[PDB]
Amino acid sequence: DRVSVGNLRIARVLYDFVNNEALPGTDIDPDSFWAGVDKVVADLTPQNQALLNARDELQAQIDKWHRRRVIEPIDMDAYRQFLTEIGYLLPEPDDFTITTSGVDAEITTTAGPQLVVPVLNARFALNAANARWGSLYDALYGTDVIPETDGAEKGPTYNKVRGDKVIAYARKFLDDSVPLSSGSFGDATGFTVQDGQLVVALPDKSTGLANPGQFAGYTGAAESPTSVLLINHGLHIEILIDPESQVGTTDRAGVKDVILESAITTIMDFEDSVAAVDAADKVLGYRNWLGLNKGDLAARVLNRDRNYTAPGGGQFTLPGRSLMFVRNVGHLMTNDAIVDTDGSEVFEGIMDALFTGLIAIHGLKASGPLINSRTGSIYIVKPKMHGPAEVAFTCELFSRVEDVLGLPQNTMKIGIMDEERRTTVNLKACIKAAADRVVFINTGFLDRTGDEIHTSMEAGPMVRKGTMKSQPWILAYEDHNVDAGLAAGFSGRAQVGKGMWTMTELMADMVETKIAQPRAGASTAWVPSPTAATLHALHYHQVDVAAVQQGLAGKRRATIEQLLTIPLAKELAWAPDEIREEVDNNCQSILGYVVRWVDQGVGASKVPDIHDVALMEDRATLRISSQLLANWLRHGVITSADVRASLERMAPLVDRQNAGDVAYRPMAPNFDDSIAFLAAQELILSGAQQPNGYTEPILHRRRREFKARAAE
Ligand SMILES: O=C(O)/C(O)=C/C(=O)c1cccc(O)c1Br
Ligand SMILES: [Mg+2]
Ligand SMILES: [Mg+2]
Ligand SMILES: [Mg+2]
Ligand SMILES: [Mg+2]
Repeated sequence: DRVSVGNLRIARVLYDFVNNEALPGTDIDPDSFWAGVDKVVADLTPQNQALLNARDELQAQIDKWHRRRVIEPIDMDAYRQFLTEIGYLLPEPDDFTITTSGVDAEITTTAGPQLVVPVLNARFALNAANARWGSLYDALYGTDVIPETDGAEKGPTYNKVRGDKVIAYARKFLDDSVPLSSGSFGDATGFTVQDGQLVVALPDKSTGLANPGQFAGYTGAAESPTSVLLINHGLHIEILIDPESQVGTTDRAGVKDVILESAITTIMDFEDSVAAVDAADKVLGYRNWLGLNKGDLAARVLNRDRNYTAPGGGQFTLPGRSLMFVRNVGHLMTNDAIVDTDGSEVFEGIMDALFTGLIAIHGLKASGPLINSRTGSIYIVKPKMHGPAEVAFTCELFSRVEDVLGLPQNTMKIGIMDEERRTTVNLKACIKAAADRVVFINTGFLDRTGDEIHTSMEAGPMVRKGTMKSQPWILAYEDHNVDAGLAAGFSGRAQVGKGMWTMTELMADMVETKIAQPRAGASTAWVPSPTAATLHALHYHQVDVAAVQQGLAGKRRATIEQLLTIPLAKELAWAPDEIREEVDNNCQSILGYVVRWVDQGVGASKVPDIHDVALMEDRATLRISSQLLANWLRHGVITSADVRASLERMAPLVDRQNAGDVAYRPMAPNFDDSIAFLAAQELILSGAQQPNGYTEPILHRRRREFKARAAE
């Protein structure tokens, strides 16, 4: 079952995959590759373990500090000086500008949605890569952005009252984004190109654009184009003109659809949205990443570039696919896909850098044309780092991998998640540690909330999970991230990103509220579906992010004291029914997510909460819920009987929600026989003892336990 290379014992399925699938076409010699793996693992594992031990030592000191605190209001001056003494809060370096070069325009310049998808799901990954262009009509008709009120309800058949509202919404979008010199797109009867500029026919007169430079191109004949291509805030809009179509036949100008450039970049996720606990799982993911980079992943295939005629009459093309990042796992976990001679598992983050890096070489070379970075970069998101020494380690790991792969130094770029408190409070130093590799920072606010709870676990009971979004610490955290990014010269060089919209069915709400993120100067933010990407694209047409960033330059809007404000609840805060609701809600969301993780290896699941809101769950939202209940149990807000009773009460409700689903095995009534139930319980009752409250140690162990049982 294993292959010996030096000190390593490689699972045969991984050895075969790399030799037969990943290496051919890279001109890397297999024996040299595997010797490189052995040397990188041997050389870098000590520092990897040392960093993990440092996390544990720091947390132990903070725990003890809070237990020895007498004064009720935390003396913030004493707290801050303590974090400085133990090396948690480090000195801020002098101002600098990042030097990362060779980065694609989608990252340096284009503000727009960033889509995250589990790499183990080939169909979702394909749809994500293809989500660079998406139908606004479909996004509006298929979601609640257009209310299902007055005869506008969806049904088995196309509803023209609803379709007309879709059309009107899109016409107002055009008026607001590419305004006519006079009149409205709602009254357009036709489009032509005359002397290289767009002419819109109105019933009374004709008109051009208020800014004719927004006219980017067209398809078909200039006198009766089959489509018109507009650009606004660097994002493209395509009006499809087809009077013979069913929609276009009813349209006053024969418009069939409005196509939005949507998911500019996509993150193919190996981390919190997938369940991969052994070599077999990792190979499934690596193979999908390989198919994406070679261009031949198919279930349904990857799109080619798009051909246009320039306003002046020449030819040009536009990228048809989303520019792909890969999210590697972070520094914590090992995986038995490789073990050493003594049987120790190899760090999974090290493996991901080698193998996803190797596979990404295919995306730098011809498919027809090369799939991904035309400028020669490989884009890796590195999650869950704690402070600048951990960022420096990632950079050293990437350097060593580049040597093994024979790639130019600094080929492998890094998207830094700002999703751990020791990174937040040292963010300037963290960016500087990666100043020649960094291509984004992003506030992973869900992980950051989990780390907020775990770090101050001993200080007292935290506010309810739903209250966290309005706490001083998180508002400071979001502003601080933008400030540090802009201060490091990110405008025009690297993305400043914000976090995930999880309410998959509440697209009217997303359109209403997620505009806050580009208004806050973020040049990208996360969505979980191609449809959400198309709708979030609307916000970048309304908000001039480049303008917003220029206005924000130089501002210092968060103090260290605000960043360090612990989200403690006030005494007497909750009635029994409020406590009960928090416990039930958290138990339901935990059980709903964990049961499909452990029994079916699904790392991202839509789970209705106690208010029947469909939430896209992954490990970070699980980290919050389990840590909050662990915190409430730790400080006596709830008893161990309360937790067990809530889990038992919500488990059959999860069983019912899954009912069919044929691979689903119920948790109730024999709770002590359900590995999934016991994993959910363990995440709560052992939550305080998990490193930084991470969920992977328990999830991976319980999933492997489930697989072992299904094997015998
Ligand atoms: O805020 C973080 O810590 C972060 O990393 C976000 C996620 O990973 C996430 C959360 C929910 C659904 C989903 O698809 C994803 Br990708
Ligand atoms: Mg302890
Ligand atoms: Mg995260
Ligand atoms: Mg509260
Ligand atoms: Mg504008």
